Amino acid sequence: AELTTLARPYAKAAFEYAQAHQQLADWSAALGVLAAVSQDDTVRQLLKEPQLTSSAKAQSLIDVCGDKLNAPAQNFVRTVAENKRLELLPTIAEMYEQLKAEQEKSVEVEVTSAFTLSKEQQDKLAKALSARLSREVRLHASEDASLIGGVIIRAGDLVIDGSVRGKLAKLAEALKS
Amino acid sequence: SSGRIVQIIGAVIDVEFPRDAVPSIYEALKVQGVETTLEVQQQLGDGVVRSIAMGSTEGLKRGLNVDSTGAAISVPVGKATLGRIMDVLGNPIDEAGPIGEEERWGIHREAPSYADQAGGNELLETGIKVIDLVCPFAKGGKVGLFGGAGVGKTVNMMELIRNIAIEHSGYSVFAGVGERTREGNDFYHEMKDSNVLDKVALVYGQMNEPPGNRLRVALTGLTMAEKFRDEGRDVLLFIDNIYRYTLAGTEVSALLGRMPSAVGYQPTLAEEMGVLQERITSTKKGSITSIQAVYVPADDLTDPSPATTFAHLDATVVLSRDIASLGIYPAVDPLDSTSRQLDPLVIGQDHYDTARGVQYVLQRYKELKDIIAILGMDELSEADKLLVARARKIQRFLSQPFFVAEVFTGSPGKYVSLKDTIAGFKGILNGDYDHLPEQAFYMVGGIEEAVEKAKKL
Amino acid sequence: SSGRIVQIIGAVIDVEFPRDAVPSIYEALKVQGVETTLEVQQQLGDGVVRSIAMGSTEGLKRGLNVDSTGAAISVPVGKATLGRIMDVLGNPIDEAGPIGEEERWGIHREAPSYADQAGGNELLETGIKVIDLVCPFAKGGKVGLFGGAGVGKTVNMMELIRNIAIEHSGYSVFAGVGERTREGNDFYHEMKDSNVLDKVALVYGQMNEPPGNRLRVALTGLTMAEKFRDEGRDVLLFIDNIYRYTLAGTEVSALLGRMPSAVGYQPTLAEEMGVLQERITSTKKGSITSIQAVYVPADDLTDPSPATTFAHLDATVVLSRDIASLGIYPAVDPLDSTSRQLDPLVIGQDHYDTARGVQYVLQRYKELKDIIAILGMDELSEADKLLVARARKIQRFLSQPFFVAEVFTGSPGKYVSLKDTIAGFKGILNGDYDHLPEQAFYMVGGIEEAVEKAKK
Amino acid sequence: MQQLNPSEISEIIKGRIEKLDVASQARNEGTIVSVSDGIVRIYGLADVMYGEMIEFPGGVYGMALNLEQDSVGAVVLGEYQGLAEGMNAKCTGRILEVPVGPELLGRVVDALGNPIDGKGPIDAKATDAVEKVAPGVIWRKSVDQPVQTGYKSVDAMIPVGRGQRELIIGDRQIGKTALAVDAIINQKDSGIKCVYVAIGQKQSTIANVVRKLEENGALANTIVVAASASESAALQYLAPYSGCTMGEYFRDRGEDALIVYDDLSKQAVAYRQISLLLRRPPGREAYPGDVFYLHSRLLERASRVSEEYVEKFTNGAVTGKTGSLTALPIIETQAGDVSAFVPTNVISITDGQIFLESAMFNSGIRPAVNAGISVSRVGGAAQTKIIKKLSGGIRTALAQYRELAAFAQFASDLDEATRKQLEHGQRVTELMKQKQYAPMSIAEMSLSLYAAERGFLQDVEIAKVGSFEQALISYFQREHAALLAKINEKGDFNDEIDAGIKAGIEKFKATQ
Ligand SMILES: Nc1ncnc2c1ncn2[C@@H]1O[C@H](COP(=O)(O)OP(=O)(O)OP(=O)(O)O)[C@@H](O)[C@H]1O
Ligand SMILES: Nc1ncnc2c1ncn2[C@@H]1O[C@H](COP(=O)(O)OP(=O)(O)O)[C@@H](O)[C@H]1O
Ligand SMILES: Nc1ncnc2c1ncn2[C@@H]1O[C@H](COP(=O)(O)OP(=O)(O)O)[C@@H](O)[C@H]1O
Ligand SMILES: [Mg+2]
Ligand SMILES: [Mg+2]
Ligand SMILES: [Mg+2]
Repeated sequence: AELTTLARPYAKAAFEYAQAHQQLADWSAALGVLAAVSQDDTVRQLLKEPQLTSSAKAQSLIDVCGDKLNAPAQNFVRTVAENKRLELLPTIAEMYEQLKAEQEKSVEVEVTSAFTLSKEQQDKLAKALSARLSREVRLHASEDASLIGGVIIRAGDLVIDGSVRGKLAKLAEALKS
Repeated sequence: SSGRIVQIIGAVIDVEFPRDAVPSIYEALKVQGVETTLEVQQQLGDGVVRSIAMGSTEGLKRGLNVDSTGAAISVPVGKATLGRIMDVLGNPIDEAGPIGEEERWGIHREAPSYADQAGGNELLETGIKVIDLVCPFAKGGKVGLFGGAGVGKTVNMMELIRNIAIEHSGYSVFAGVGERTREGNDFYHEMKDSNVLDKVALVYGQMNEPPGNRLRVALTGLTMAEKFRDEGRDVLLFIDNIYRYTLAGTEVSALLGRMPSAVGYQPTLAEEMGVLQERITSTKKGSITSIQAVYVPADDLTDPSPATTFAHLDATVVLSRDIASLGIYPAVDPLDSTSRQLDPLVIGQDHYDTARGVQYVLQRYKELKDIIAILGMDELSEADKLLVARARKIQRFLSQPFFVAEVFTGSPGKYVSLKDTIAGFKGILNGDYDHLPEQAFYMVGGIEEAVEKAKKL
Repeated sequence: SSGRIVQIIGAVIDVEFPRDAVPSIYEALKVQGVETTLEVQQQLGDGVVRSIAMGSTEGLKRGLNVDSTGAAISVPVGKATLGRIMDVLGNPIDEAGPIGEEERWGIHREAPSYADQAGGNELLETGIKVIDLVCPFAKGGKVGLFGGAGVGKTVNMMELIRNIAIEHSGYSVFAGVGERTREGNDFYHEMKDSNVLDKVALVYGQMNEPPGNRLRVALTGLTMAEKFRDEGRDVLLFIDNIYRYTLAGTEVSALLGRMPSAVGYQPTLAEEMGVLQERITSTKKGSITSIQAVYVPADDLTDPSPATTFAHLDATVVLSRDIASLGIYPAVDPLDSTSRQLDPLVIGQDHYDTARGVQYVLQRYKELKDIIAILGMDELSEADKLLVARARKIQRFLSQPFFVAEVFTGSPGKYVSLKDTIAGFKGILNGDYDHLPEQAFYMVGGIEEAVEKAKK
Repeated sequence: MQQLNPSEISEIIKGRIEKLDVASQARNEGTIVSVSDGIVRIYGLADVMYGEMIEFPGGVYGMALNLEQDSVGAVVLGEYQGLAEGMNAKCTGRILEVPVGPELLGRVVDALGNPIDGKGPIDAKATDAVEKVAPGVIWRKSVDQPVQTGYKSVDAMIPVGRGQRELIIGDRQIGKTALAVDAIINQKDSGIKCVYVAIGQKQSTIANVVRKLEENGALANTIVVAASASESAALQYLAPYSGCTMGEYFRDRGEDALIVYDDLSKQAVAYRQISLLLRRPPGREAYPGDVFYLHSRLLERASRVSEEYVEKFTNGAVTGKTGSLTALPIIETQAGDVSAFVPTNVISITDGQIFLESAMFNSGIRPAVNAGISVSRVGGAAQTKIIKKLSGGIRTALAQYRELAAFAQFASDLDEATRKQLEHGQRVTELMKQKQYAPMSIAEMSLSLYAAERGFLQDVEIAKVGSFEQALISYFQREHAALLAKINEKGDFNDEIDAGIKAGIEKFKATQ
């Protein structure tokens, strides 16, 4: 199975607890610290040792994380480790962030461009995307010398190609055929 | 330290232990408060062992505490086992009280070494005519009685127990592996009435028992026979169905996490067969004469389980469905059954030429049967007519009334000596009885009884 | 409340619902845009049901909203279904307006109880000689017509519809399950032209349909027959290929997450057959006489779908490709066709003795095939030669020209009474027609037509 | 990186966020996670045993068969379609039990013992366990008392005794149910009670069998247990054990019972469905590996027990009496393929079998018994003395006659011993034919075996043997009534009975 298929009910249980008890930012910081701690190489070598029990792996992760975990997050760590699902801990955190983006009505949008865009240009693209998607948007701008002009908007699976490289590929397909 | 049951799927039970106290492979385990024993098969990792129950799983729950004994399944050995009926664990299943043994042995053991082997060639007379003719047995040898369902393996085994084990001066072990409880009770009262039971130890695991009992009961009987062999004695050992040891190993196999081999069997079929069969043999300390009947599934000798049993035996007796369906018993196929003692340096020249002459005449008639079935008897030549008549008389004279089968025939049983058998089959082969009808040789015994029966037709 | 589509693999759709609003097993669901009906099979947990679409799934996407109807698939029942063609959902497909029904019934219900069963052995004469001889039928009984591809099953059913319609005055339900659309159009225009359409209700889910329609159309036709039975009437139920219900349960079985049984079938084969077949019976309220065609895959009778079908029937008619390759129609193997009405306390001693003598002569003729093929008839004995001669005259006299087979040959069809069949086969078995040639016994109605055909 | 287990669902995980302790739910309670095809997977139920009943809402009961690490797989003893996810499941603390007693005689019940005939409640004073362990080897006594089926070929060639298991195997529609129902009907004056178990049949066939029992006066001696074709596969799997428990009530109190399992093949199909839907790994023809154990735990419960076991069971109330249970399983084969898995297992379990063949069924030999392939493992021990003395060697001589009759088909001339053998085999073959629903007593069968085996049939030609048999029995029922009654007391044979039957057949052939 995929990692998202296995990571779906843990993120849904954590999101339903954090929406029921008004602790959304606490669990988002806790799952971010837990994902980043579980991707470090020394902790990953410790979590693959065969002589350790699952309770000692959960106790080592709780003792490493410390003050960034409240008591239901520690209960969540013991439930994840008892079902042998600790390698899912980045994917769980990512799916939690997706659920929180549907709850606060926001979408994370990546915009790539040929030259640097100013704040007026980002506010203009963000307002057009907020009118189209009916969500508060958050733009993340980046550069690319492969484009000769224009922008490329990526929002989830939605791709809007306004670059002239794509218009050059359309003209090449229109004159080749 | 103790473990706890985490999973019960059928006969297979998974137990979790602490990581410093994992039991070994083939360690016996005791469930607390319920009278059931578990045998460790696999170590799965993370403290978990996978085991098979030696009793019914109806009273078991998850969460039950399981203790380790620190050793394998140990059964009583010595002469305290004589005259008693035991199960796979060595508990008495008669009502004669406790076994007062002085020594217990584990049921799992190495085979004897190559330097420990010792093979004799002493002839063992049986009193059955086809067995004395075409498949002569050896003292301290191994005998198979192959055959399908209903062809006579148990009746042949009871006739060999009557004609060998009653006059035997030593000890015997009978191992009932996955068979009928009625036959087990019938045999116990037969050895009790004949005053023979004091030399014979009985070990029983029936077909209604859990698969763990049927998987180890032959090892229990062989362990008591190994103690009697390593005491320096000459031991008999009878196993009525060695196939049931294999089939129970089928029943647990894919629940143990094994992918299946061909014809649905376990992939460890030949190795589990060889581990049991290589301990039965006679050594330089003592001798074991073993008689095992082997079940053949759907009369197919090319099925993989009898075809792996064929290489382990010295004398192979194959029972045919076709010959028993013609009303002929003991129903030994005389062309499909061979023996290592069918040698001119062992039985003499005369016995060997009589047996090969009988086999040549029957193999010729096997090729002439459909020709007489299509065109008729008159369309052959003269030597074909004489050979077909001598062959039908050979096929009726191979039959014999038995003492243990008088409840089935109505006629009393016969004991026929080897020299009577060789002289009678030589007299049929030489044409000294070409004038008698073929019905005179059916169910008679010696050749003189065929002559007495021919005057009553 | 509403759910969302999370998975689409072929005909099988997984829909996620909220946890206090999970729909039950066999509940109908509706997609909000396209109006595709789904029927719930399994509850997987996590709010997700696994369902089978009653239609095409091309064009459907994940994320579509799905409503629940609160009940099962309900079809119109009663007087208004007669004369009309409907599909699996009860919608009319004959371009004749809406059905003016007064009630609708769900298509899933339990079998009637053991105390509600009705016994009866009253004979139903079919007019066909081999059927009236060796496997006779009863009113309120169950008939299977087993056979391989192109051996006749549909021609025999059309002849059985035509001859059973003579002495029957109640209603009929005809269910086409996975067969040819052209056969449905021919049967509808034939009944409309001869004015018997207003007694017969037609349900069709044919070979062109997605497998949910083929999986559930026989339940709809049986629900209409159950309403006619529970009004206290005597009704006829005809099902062309019941094998095609079973094969639709093959096509969705691995998509429902099941491990396969032997030769790739579904593991729930006998239970789906039993849950369908135990509703077909007569009760104490009214009676159902049922005729079902049963397909045999690759001409193998030990295939598990006909071999499970055999014990659900009162009368079994087995057809043969070898007998039809000899030119003999209706191609019935008389040694493989049985019925429970072939019993001397039902039909009398004379008819039973004639049928047992015919089966004895054909069995001893079947045992001589290889020796006749190798050495010929000349090296038999004289009583064997006489029995082979009477056996070939019996085999020729078992054939019959049909009224529905008049397009294939041009020879007119024949109706033969039971008395003429018993008298003719008794006269062949006694030796009264040993002077007749055997080709005079071929394709005639009575034994008197063989007497007139011998003088030609 | 395996797939999602059935306890990996977000109310359960959110539960563990709210409280990590396992005591949030009690150890005798659980909740339904999943419902599919009669299989209910349950989170919880931590104190459940294998085979324990589980209480669902609405009166629905189930049984736990898979006890995994995180989940319990249960099969529904009834309809499953009303069950839903999120319902509460309870441990009853009990294994499945059925009513037992003589009050069930004359009644048609289901696999749980509830009546389905509409004749009111069953007032049974006792319940007993459905799954039970067969009695051990020290508590049995050898089979030595007869069970009479009323048929000449069965009671003369393949005899059945009290405590024996005799299979009826063969192809479809050739008379397996006819032999078993006629063997039930012949016990109406014998003292042996009867149990008929129908597995996988249609209900009209079951009601036809019960009306054929009622027309022959045998319904009041017979419990009928029905698990029909539209019922759940769990009830179809548990019906032979429940009928076996109802038969074993009479065995445990020093009385004698007889049971028919009319399809054990359909019970193997139902257990194959339950094993595949629980995702247990399959083997040959997708059957589970434990399927031989499924039959061998059943058929070993049919046994004859000693007097000491009966005195131990009844606490001294019944002394000096043995008890028995005689089984007749029935196996359907597919076009004579005995190499399939379930027929290989059931031939290997029983104390013999009766093979029925389609070719002799079509050739007019209506009980259709193949004497060369059929056999009895108890033999002459299961017979009375007159039947044992008159039937000695008939079966093997008939098998030799089937060999000789195919050997000499085109022979020009044969010797006198060969001509005598063929003529005797043709008369015994014609003597073994018998109609349905006509039982024969001990005296009529011994008149027929005296006439065939003492050579009173050698002047009778073949189409007259059946008429000779019926006319000779009608002559001894007019003229020798005390002789037939004296044979029918116990089945005795001495010189005086021998001379009386010899003078009676000689006077019958003289005057009639
Ligand atoms: N001795 C007999 N004489 C005449 N007819 C018989 C005899 N025994 C059985 N029959 C007939 O044979 C037919 C088939 O028998 P039966 O229904 O018992 O078969 P079965 O093998 O049990 O069938 P099924 O497939 O339904 O289980 C019946 O119609 C019955 O009347
Ligand atoms: N030697 C024999 N003489 C007569 N009948 C026999 C003989 N051997 C076997 N039979 C018959 O065949 C039956 C089956 O024999 P059995 O030894 O039980 O077979 P197996 O052990 O091979 O299954 C016996 O119970 C009996 O009826
Ligand atoms: N009674 C009959 N007379 C003549 N031909 C027939 C008869 N029955 C069948 N056939 C021939 O066999 C063909 C197939 O018949 P059909 O009933 O369609 O078979 P099935 O239903 O088994 O597929 C017919 O179209 C015709 O050619
Ligand atoms: Mg045996
Ligand atoms: Mg057709
Ligand atoms: Mg039957």
